[PDB]
Amino acid sequence: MISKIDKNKVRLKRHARVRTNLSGTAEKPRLNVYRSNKHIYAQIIDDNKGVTLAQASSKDSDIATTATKVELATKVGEAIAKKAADKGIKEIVFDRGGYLYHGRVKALAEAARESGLEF
Amino acid sequence: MKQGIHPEYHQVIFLDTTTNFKFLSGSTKTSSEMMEWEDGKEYPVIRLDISSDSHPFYTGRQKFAAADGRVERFNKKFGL
Amino acid sequence: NRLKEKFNTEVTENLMKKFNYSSVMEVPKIDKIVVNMGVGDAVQNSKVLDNAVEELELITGQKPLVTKAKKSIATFRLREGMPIGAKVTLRGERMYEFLDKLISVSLPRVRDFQGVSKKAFDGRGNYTLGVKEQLIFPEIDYDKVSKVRGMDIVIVTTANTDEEARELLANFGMPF
Amino acid sequence: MRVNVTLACTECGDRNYITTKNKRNNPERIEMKKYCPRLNKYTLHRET
Amino acid sequence: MLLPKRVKYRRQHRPKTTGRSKGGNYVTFGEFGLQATTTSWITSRQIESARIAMTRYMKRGGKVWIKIFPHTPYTKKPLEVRMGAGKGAVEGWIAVVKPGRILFEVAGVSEEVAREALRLASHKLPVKTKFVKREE
RNA sequence: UUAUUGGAGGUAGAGCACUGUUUGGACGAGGGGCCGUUACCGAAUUCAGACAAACUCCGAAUGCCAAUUAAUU
RNA sequence: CUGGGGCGGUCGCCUCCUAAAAGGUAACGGAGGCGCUCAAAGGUUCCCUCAGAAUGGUUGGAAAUCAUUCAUAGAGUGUAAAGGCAUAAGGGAGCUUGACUGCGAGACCUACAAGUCGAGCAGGGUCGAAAGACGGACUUAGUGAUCCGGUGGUUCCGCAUG
RNA sequence: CUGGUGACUAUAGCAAGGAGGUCACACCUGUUCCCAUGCCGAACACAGAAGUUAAGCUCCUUAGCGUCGAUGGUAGUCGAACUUACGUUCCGCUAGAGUAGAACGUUGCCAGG
RNA sequence: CGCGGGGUGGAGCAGCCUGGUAGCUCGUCGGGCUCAUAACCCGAAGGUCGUCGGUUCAAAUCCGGCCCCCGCAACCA
RNA sequence: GCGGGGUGGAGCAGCCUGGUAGCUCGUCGGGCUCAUAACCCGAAGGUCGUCGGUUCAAAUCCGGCCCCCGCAACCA
RNA sequence: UUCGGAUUGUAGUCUGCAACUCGACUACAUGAAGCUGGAAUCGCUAGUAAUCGUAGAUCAGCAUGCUACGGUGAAUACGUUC
RNA sequence: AAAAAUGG
Ligand SMILES: [K+]
Ligand SMILES: [Mg+2]
Ligand SMILES: [Mg+2]
Ligand SMILES: [Mg+2]
Ligand SMILES: [Mg+2]
Ligand SMILES: [Mg+2]
Ligand SMILES: [Mg+2]
Ligand SMILES: [Mg+2]
Repeated sequence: MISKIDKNKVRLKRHARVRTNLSGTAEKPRLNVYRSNKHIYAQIIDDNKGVTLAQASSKDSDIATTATKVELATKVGEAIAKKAADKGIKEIVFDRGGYLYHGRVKALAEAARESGLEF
Repeated sequence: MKQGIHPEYHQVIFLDTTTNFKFLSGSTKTSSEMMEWEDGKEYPVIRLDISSDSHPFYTGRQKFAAADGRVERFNKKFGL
Repeated sequence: NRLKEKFNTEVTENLMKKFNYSSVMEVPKIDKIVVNMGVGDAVQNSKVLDNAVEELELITGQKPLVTKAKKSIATFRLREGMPIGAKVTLRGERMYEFLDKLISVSLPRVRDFQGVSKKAFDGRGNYTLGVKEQLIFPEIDYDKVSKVRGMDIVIVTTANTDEEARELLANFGMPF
Repeated sequence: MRVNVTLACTECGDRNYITTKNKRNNPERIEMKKYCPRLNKYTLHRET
Repeated sequence: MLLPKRVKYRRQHRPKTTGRSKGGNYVTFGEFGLQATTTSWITSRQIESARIAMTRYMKRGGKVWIKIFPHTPYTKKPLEVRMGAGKGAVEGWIAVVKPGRILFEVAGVSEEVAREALRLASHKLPVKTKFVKREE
């Protein structure tokens, strides 16, 4: 009876290790990424206050559509970049959430960069 | 699978020749002879002396009767 | 994928009816097959391990991982890190092909075959079969076999109990 | 490491660094990129 | 002759002897016990002498427990040597006993036999003692 | 110097969670003399009871360092 | 030096205990290490988690290699001990050479000479998508003043001047 | 209420029993593509939506383990007095163990319901 | 530090001078010998020449680097 | 007090430098002799003084207990 | 090893009253050591050695022993110091 | 012209 690992738990161990060294400030807030089997979520968090400033998900009505997960990640990155710009945020630090920086995570990050967030 | 490390591997028909019983599966044997499958494409055939449908243990077939007891051998030998 | 189709169609239904599973996700399946060969004489002659690796690769279809000593043991004259085994993990279609081949073409080639041990279950639904000679497998020609050596085949299943594992393997067609 | 080693820039020849090496492990003249202050750039230095 | 099969350090600072008994102040295995009322080192030789005395009086009828154990090695210098030049060699083994500790316990005999046996035992020891029973 | 407040630290005591030391029970994973059952049970487990400068799950009194700190000096 | 001297032992450096919960603190008090090692056993990025036990399995046994489960650290951390490290400081892999140059607010230690830590700035780099990290190694031993001489460099001097 | 992401010495954990699924989280279906395995599409990565609450996950119950934990008393001890007694007395401080008991978390922000 | 020499079958010595070819005495194996034994005689196996390079059709031999041993001599941080 | 040593039945190597127990004599078996000795062929025989430690591994390296040898034990 | 045929299983034949201790022989099957033998040691000078079979006594049965028979059929002897 | 002891 071989056990099956909980991918989210493994991810969270990795994420806590990343977050020891990576934290978001009011002037340079942290762009956190959460990834599921279907959707991708992004927040911009000031860890000094522990408050979110902007959010964007592939599950949101504005972004939900019929596209590949990577395309949805691109759209989520663009949306979060736009909302951050509207709230007056340019510098951020990218928290890959413990996921490998690749594929959907990388597409979201590059979309935010292109939309104008300065890492 | 990685490229170039694994041996050549392809579908073959294992043919138990005793019962002329065919079944398709993968293997690296690469036997030359080709016999048509139910599907149109042929694949190389591997001659098999024995198989699951030809082994006495699998089939339950008893090749030879059990050894006679001592009383029975006594009686049959001496006619009594 | 003949064996996989059999599992999907007949074995699933038989096993679920027998064990009263409220959902199909409870139906045991063969998670993986690990074929291991411990070559301790590789300490004295590495060519033995090389031949063993080649034979295991021919049997399984994929390159084996060479396993090295985890610790040094004086009596065996074994130093930590010395390669003393080979291992192949099979999953999916290759696993099913190897399993049906082992049940049908290979096992009957065992000399004086009388079935496989019915008690060789770890106690948690996994079955280990010890083959005593490689010549069993149809892919090996006895001419090229410098030495005859065995293998351990570990069928790792999702069954929680030896009873369910036995039912699964029997339905697949394992002699006992 | 068991012997002293001087690394000299292979472009200007200046003996810019000292280090150490094990002669049995690295019998050859070891080479590596190091900053050459005279040239204000990284150059290949090698054991003299 | 009791002594540890081994110790980490053979040369040890001698134990503190002021204060009261830290533990083992109650009869816990037998019915009767011998309770120390003064402080002393107790040597393995003294333990053995007292044990033999009490068991011989009890004539194997009852059971005896030694509650103390000589864990501590003490050293002594070789004869007629001057001060200094390192610490001396292990001479013996001692248990530190302070008021209240139960040294021995006995069971399986009458109170009178236990009293006489523990009297004989106490006369072998360098501490004052008193006969004690299980409390309730 | 005292009062108040904060802090560093592992001593006295205590304890046995670790490393060692140690006393009585219970039981024995398993094999031997034993047919199944009357050694060793060396293992492990478990109950109770003890020991420690170089043991610590704990842990004082003091002393110490400070404070946009008050009183006396 | 020395519980008189000789003889024996010792002499510098690191760790622990004695040491009395800051720091310091002696004895020919109780215990051990050092006079190195590593071209990766360094930097960086990503990934990973042990020892041990039980149960199955061939050569294979109490221990080799394989599989499941339990196992919170009993493993490992180059090397003594102590303090730390399982968000690893432990393990694997890729790329690399910061085991840089000029320095240095400030601080520890301290009779002196020395010794220790150090943000940050400039130059030029490595790894990383980036944030960022990197001026050797989990930390603390692995060392020896001046004089003199050797070797390399040098927009320094050059006994009338060159 | 659900999820994401923080804070707090486990009073938060473990274990056992029970409930849940169109949203969502998973398991799950595959390996064409980016990417990957010292062997393995197991994992990582990607594409996807036939099936399932079986497991994870979430929620509910509890006090068996772990965690927390008084009051009172005791040990120790600053100071003083008397004393050489393995000490006494007075005052202040005051454990550890144990006992009663607490506890199957409490909360900030954001997006959905 | 300078100058010389030495390193060759299991042991002890040539062959290096002057390029080819690995010789000699012991030791082991087989045979002759003898009533055996020794001695003696004959067949074999035994180092590729301290190690790595270099010049040559050709290296134990010639030329360099390196590892040890010996003789004499040098040495005022 | 300081050194050195302890290994088949005896004597002596092996330790320095961990993975490998050697030689001579003695013992036993077969042979040769009328028999013994000598001699020839073949074999057995040491858990490396005894306890702990480091090591994957100890005759070997490190520390105790024992036994033997040598040197030292001086000034009044 | 298509050498060798020991050992073992099964099935039989014969003599004898009766083949377990404890006979010979046959069939099927199995298929051990053994690759020319250390020190040492023996026989033989011609129809000899070596090799191949044949017969007889004892005897119900039982021979690789003993005693006889023939077939093929060598090498060598310088010589007498040891 | 090598050496080859002893035997109540
Ligand atoms: K007394
Ligand atoms: Mg104490
Ligand atoms: Mg004096
Ligand atoms: Mg202190
Ligand atoms: Mg001077
Ligand atoms: Mg001039
Ligand atoms: Mg004789
Ligand atoms: Mg006579």
